[PDB]
Amino acid sequence: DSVVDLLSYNVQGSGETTYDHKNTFTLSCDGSLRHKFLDSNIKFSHVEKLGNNPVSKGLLIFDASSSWGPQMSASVHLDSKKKQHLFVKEVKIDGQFRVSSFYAKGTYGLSCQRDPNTGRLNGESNLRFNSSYLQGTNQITGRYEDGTLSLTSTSDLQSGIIKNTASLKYENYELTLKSDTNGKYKNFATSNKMDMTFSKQNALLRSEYQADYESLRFFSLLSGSLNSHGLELNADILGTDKINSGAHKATLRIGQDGISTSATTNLKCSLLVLENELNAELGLSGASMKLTTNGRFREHNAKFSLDGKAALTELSLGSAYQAMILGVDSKNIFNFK
Amino acid sequence: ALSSASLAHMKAKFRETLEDTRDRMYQMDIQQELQRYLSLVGQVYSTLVTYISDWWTLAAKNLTDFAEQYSIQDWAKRMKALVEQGFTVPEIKTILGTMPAFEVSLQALQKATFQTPDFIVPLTDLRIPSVQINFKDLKNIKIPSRFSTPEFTILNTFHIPSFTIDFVEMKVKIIRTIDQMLNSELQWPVPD
Repeated sequence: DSVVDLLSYNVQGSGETTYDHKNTFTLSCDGSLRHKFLDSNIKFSHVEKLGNNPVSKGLLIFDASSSWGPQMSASVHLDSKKKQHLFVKEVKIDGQFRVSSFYAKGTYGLSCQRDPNTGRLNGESNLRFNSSYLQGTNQITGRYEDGTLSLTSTSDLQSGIIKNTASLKYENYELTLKSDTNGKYKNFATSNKMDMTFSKQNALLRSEYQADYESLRFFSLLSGSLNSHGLELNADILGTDKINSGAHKATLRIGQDGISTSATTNLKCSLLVLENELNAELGLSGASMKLTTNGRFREHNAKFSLDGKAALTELSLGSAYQAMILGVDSKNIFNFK
Repeated sequence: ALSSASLAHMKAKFRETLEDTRDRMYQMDIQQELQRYLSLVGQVYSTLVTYISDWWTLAAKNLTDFAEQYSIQDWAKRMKALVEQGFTVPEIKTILGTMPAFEVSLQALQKATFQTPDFIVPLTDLRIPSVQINFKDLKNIKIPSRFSTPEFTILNTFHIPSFTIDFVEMKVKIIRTIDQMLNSELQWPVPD
């Protein structure tokens, strides 16, 4: 208390906490900050019943009104009861905040309905966020019926310009996750559907992607799977456009028999053809290689091959190449054992 | 090299060693070893109680005799008050529950009387009271053979029912491992 407004203030707060031996609980957290720039009014309720009917309740009332333009508010409502034996829980949380011209609001709603008699659960969630320059909207649902889970995910990114949907499946100890992500910004016709599934020994691995920008119809494929004996994987990448086309195929065989791979690449540039092929096998009988690549430009061509056989009994390495480049008869014979 | 004239003694000795080893691991079971350890702990505890009971009296007599000549009886009285009386923590009222009052001294440890905590875990089917524990006799006190978890609910969403974690299962598994190891002998390796 003083003749100065800025010197005079009020700070106070209640720290109530009561436990009755009836397994009864009570919490009060009060806050009131009385000042010339901000008028806080904080109060939270939380009462719990540790005896029969374990009802969970919680109320937050947040009122911090500033005397300079920013006006903050939020309230938390915690509703968790035991409907006869069915357990009903409701969560209502809202956060609302503006200063002078900027808007910020994200609302939320949660509902859970579980059946302990049968292990069935019904979980439902809602998300909506609204801002001055941002829009948030999401929904999550799930169905856990005693081991069988049915999870579905979806969201709306900036009014859904970017779509993301997910699907989770886990039944009879077999995981399965499926999801999609797509883009609707400018010419970016992006669309990826990642997929993954699991088992006791194998877990299939597949993925795709399409860029689809203007005249670029790019594609890439990833295909592989896992076992206790080897790892097969195949990456297939295709970048095609109006005139040129980028074609590559990657083949990877891994097993106890031997190491076999095939990275096949071809390119087509109008009057130019170049193809890029290898045969690399690595088994217990020895390393055998083969290289295949020919240069087709207009008419002048450069045909080349290369083979190899690394074996303890005998080594087979031969080379030969010929071309008609500029009318010149270029040729070599490079073979030796 | 493993079946020559000087190897029969080695084979017989290894067979005898396997038999004696099986005899010993027939004894280092779960409940057998638990009972043996508890009995040994109780025996050594009783012997230590007797020895400390003798030594406290002897040291008190020595201290009294020394103080009756050097006029230092005040320190002897202070030490006797600090050791014989110790301190009595009263009943403690906490979230876990009501802890009975206990005195930490020399005689309370001589008598081997422990008050276990009397706590009530919320949302549980099993309660643990304040059980008197005697350290001199432990072969018959608190024998973990049959234990089951109470059913409990967390976050009002995760309800775990009762699960019987019983040491007979582990004892059976150990005996099976014993039999499997004994059945496996070490001989010359196969060409495979």
